[PDB]
Amino acid sequence: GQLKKIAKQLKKIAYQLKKIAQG
Amino acid sequence: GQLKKIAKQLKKIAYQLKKIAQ
Amino acid sequence: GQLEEIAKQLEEIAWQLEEIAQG
Amino acid sequence: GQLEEIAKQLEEIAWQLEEIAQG
Repeated sequence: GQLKKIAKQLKKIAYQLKKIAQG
Repeated sequence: GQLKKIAKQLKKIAYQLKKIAQ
Repeated sequence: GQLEEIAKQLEEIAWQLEEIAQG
Repeated sequence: GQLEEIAKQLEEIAWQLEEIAQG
């Protein structure tokens, strides 16, 4: 449960980095 | 034994992000 | 760019974490 | 700013991961 919540956070964070870069 | 090595990699990334943000 | 490459690395780490969390 | 907030998010995930692995 906690590692899965962390992986979901990491994926949201990677989207946010890719968006700072894009738009 | 992967989690500690992941946590260190995340710390290094976060420090690089902080340097970029400067 | 550097942000998109960091993003890709955090995604890969999230997929490692997903493999550990489930099987 | 936003990159620094994200860096703190990553640090906090790293610390939770260290706690997980440490038991």
